[PDB]
Parts: sequence; C-alpha cells; structure tokens
Amino acid sequence: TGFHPGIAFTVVRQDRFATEQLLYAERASESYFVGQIQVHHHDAIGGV
Amino acid sequence: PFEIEVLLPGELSPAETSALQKCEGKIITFSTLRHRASLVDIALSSYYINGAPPDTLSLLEAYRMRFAAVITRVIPGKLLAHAIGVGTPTPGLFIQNTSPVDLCNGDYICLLPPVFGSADSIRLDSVGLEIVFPLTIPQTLMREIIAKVVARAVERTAAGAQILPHEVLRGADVICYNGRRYELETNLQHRDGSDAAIRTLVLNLMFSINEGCLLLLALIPTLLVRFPIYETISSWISTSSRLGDTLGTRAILRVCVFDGPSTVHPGDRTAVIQV
Amino acid sequence: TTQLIQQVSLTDFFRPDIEHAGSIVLILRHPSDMIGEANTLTQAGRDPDVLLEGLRNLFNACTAPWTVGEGGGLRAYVTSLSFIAACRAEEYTDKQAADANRTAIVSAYGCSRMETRLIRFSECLRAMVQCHVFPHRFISFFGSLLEYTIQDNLCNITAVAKGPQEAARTDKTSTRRVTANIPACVFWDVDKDLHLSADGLKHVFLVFVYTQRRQREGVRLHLALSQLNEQCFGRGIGFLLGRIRAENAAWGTEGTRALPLVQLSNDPTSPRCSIGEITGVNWNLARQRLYQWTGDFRGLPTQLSCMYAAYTLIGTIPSESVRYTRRMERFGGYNVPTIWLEGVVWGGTNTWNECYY
Repeated sequence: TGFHPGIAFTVVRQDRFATEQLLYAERASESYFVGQIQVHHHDAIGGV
Repeated sequence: PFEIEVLLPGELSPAETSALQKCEGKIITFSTLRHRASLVDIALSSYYINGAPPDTLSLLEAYRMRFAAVITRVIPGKLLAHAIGVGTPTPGLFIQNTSPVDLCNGDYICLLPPVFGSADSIRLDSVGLEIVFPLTIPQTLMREIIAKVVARAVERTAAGAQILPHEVLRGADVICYNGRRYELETNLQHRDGSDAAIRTLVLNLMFSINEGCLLLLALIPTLLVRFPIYETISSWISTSSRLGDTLGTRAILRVCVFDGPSTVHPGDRTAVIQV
Repeated sequence: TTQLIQQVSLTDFFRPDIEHAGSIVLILRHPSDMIGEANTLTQAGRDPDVLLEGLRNLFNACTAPWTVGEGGGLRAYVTSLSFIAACRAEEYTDKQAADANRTAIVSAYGCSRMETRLIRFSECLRAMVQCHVFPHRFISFFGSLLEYTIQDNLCNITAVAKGPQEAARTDKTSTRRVTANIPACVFWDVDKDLHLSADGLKHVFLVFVYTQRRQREGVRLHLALSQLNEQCFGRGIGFLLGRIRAENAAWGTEGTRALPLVQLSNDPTSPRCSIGEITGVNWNLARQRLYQWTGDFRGLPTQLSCMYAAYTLIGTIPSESVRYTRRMERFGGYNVPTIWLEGVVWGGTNTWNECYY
C-alpha cells in the first residue's frame, strides 16, 4: 500500500564491460623446443 | 571372393531420384541371401483368406533373421555398396540417427520394430514397395516398455468389457529422461494394432496364466491361513515353451561414437558396430 | 578394431590425479526413470516419504543443482569404485587391513567437509535397498584407463572395449610393458566345491547380495572365478543360500485351504451352465449357489520381495592355473594393495537376472 521505509536498505549492482589488451614481450621472455613428429594410422567413422 | 551390389535404376523420374537421395541416409534393409528379395513383401500379405492377413509375427521373424546393409552415394553409371554381414569388414560406417529415444554409448542395444501406433516408412506410387525401419532400443528398457504396453492393453480390454468404468487415476504417467517427455496411451482411438495382431497372443497368455494359477491354487498352498486331466497341462506346457522360444534375444547391436555429442537427436552422426 | 569413448568428468566429485593408470571404472546412469518408478517399486508395503526425503537431501548435498536432478548431461560420468568398495567391505569379517588402508584414505582424499556427504550417501543407499528399488540396472563394464588428462574442470576420460595389455607398449614411463592393477579384496571364496583340479575358460560372476533383514539391508560387491555355465551356477546360488533365503522369506511375510472342485470337474455328469450364461437370464441368479471358497489375498500380496541373486556374466579369462599375486608398493608414504593382472582379454554381454529360488 504505502511502502514506508522504517529501516535503511542497500542494493548490489554488478557490471562487466569488455576491454582490450596489449601484449609486448622482450627477447628473453620464453623459448621453444621442437619435439618428435611421427606418422600414425587410425580409424575414422567412415574411412581411414 | 567378390561382393553383392544392389541395382541402380538409370534414367529414372526426377521425383524418384530426389526421393532416393533424400532417403539415402536412412537405413536400408538387406536383400535375400541367395539372389534377390523383391516380391517377398508383395507375397507376404497374399494369404488374406477373406480377412486380415497376420503379418506382424512374419515381419518380426524376417527382421530378426535378416541382417542390414549400408548404402553409399549414387553415381550415374556405377554404384558402390558396402556390406559387413557375410562379406568383408569396412573401416567405420556412417548411419543417421533414426530412433527418437535417447541412447547412451558403451551399452548393448537391441533391435525391435514397433507395431503400436505408426512408424516411419518410405513408399513410392510407381514402385509399390514399402520399407519399415525398425526402432533400436536397449533390452532393459524394451522389456519395461513392452510390459507397460501389455498392461495398458489389458486394462483397456478390461474397461471395454466390464462396461462400467474401471480406470483409477494412480498419478502422473509421464516418463522424463534427459529433458525429453514421453506420454503413452494419450488417446483411445484409431487403435489399429492394440487388438488386431497381438490380441491372440495376449489372449493365449491370459488363458495360460489363468489355467496355471487355477492348477496351483487347487492343491499347492497348504500353509495359508474317463479324463486323465493331463492333455490341457501338456498343451499349456507346449504353448509356454513355444512362446519362450519365439520370444528371442537379438542382442548383436552396439553404439560407439568417438567424441560424440551428449544429446542425441534424429539427424546426427552416429556409428554402427557389432559384437 | 580399436574403439574409444570420450566422457567428461568434474573435480568436486572425482580427482583423476590420485588415480593411476590401468584402473577399471564403471559407467553409471541418471535415475530419471528411477525417481518416477520408485512410487511403484516401494508399493503398499512401505511408504515413499522416506525415499522422497532421501532423494531431497541427496540433491541438496550434491553440487550444481541447475544441472543434475533430471538429466545426466553435465554430471560426472566416471565414479571411483574404491570408496564404495571400502564402504561395502565392512560386512566381510575382515577389517584389520581395511581400517589401516582407510585411515590414510580418509586423511588424504577426504577431510574438509566430506563426512556429512558420506553419511548422506550411505543412508540414501540403505533406504534404496530397504525399499527394494533395484538400483543395479545401471552398472556396466569397461576396459582399462591407461590415459588421463585434465586442464581445468574437464577430464578427457577414454576407454576401450577389449584390453590391449600385451600390445599397447606406450613406453611413456620407466616400465617396458603396461599393466592393470585392481584390488579384489571382496572376492567371495567359492572354491569349497571346486578345490579339485579345475582348469579352462573360467567365468567371472558379478553377484550382488540383496538381504532382507531388519535394518541391515545392503548390497556388497562380490567376485567369483570358476568355469561354470548359467545353470549350474544358478543351482548353486539356489541351494547354497538356503538359510538366508528362508530368513528373508520369513521376514517378508508381513501378513486358504484345499477344495474338492477338482474331483467333481474330473468325474462325468458335471453341472454345465452354458446356454443359461449365453441367454443371460441367470447371469447372477445361478452363481449365488457356487463355492465362494472364502479366498483372501492378504496372506501374500507380493512374492518378488525375497530376491537375493543378481549375478551377471561379465569377465572371462582363458589362462590356465589362475592364481592372484599381491605385492607391496608405495605412492609417496602410503602402501596400496595391487594385483598384477596383465596380458589378459575380457568381453561378453551383461545378463541381469533376478533369481529368488
């Protein structure tokens, strides 16, 4: 009927805005090692 | 060391070719063992003898005793077919999903063509031959389904014979599984298979049960608080053995999808394999 | 000839890091039809309120209510059998080793907030067994799990139908050949009748005990290893569990004479009433002089409440002179009982039969 506030109250609001990102790395950041690659034969759902 | 390839109708109607292309992904029943199976369907319902020809049992026996086959694309001039029944195994086969019921991998599945309501089929006016696609379901669920169908048919017959109503609302009768709803006996009309072909079987089962329970109740219980009278018992035993033998256990199908989707719907990518 | 099945798993209910390779797992199923059929399964003998409360508290204890409850789409498929095997091993007259094995298991894998969940699961299964809901129709069999990987709440669980123990040769560790070790401390001793020379294609029977005692009803895992068919094994389980079968029958009878109609039906000149029944003029006036027999159905409303056999023909082995070997190892400070079962194949279909002879 009237909604008389006899006590204080608070609300919670959450926001999620997308943001961009910038990437920059120096020479001594990370290294890469090449492994061993081999040819294997498997079975598919309609063939090889 | 050769194989058997189906015939390819060259220079056919565009509508017929479109229908064949549309139904190419659907499962196609295998032909006969020796040469060909073309007039078997026509001759199956030839002995009508002035009445409804009993064909449910014959078609069930034919489907149980016959294997299946997988068709390939149609190329004008040359046709290719694959068979893994008695020929050579193939590295994987692609068959579109047909049964709307949900299926789970890693479990043994059976095959049983439904006879209640309606089933998917393909029929051509210029051909005159129809193919019924059996529904594949697990044996554990199939037993419950057939038991529920038998109970519903028995209760419907009792209600129709007693004249006065006898159906008691025991609660909800909706089966839910993985978000799929399945309602049975939602109507009491156009029942073309409820008491047409299985009526004789259910009547035989009922009278056998009645005679057996009467025979046991005659003298068996003791702790409760010129006619040899043996031909009927022998006939009951013979009929029970016959129905047990004809019940069958067709557990040869299996489902195994490599990294397949969780939910299954008609029109997906499944696999066909045996054990 | 190689088939693989991929399944998803969670981290709050299963930790693949503790489990090693070569383990055996069983795929479960969501009780979507069971929660609806429990009303008929409980029947008028018991009440469904206890089952409703049990499932309610099981759902409350289970995490992610928005996914589980009506479908096993986003739930953990693979479940560790070690916990249930240890829980059901209490009624085996052998607990000295079980307690020592479980003291470290509870301390490491458990702790935190798990005792309440364990008690809830135990009481839920006790209520399910007591109400005779038959929850054994969702147990299957799979091959060894020699590969496992997980990056973030997603385990790529893979398995095979057969067992390539003699041909895998992954060579991913210091070992040269793969192996599959699974504890079998719940193996029932059935050699009292086959202690003589018996060799050949032995069959493994997965028998589930279904007791009908007073507040001590439960299902315990059991194993067997003997070359037998479905008839001899059934007869053995029939006339070998006679005492417990009789006890269950006596407990389940929670509550009528002969009749001379057979003689008068057998002798000639029997009273036949067919034309009167067809006409219908004496539909009810002719049956009033018949034999009522004062029959009552309160003596035994149901008879399938004494089931105690749930054996399944799963698992085969063609090796001769089978003899399990148990050794000792360490996984960082806690020994684990492992049995060397390698270079064997398995297969077959499941046969769930409920025998109450």
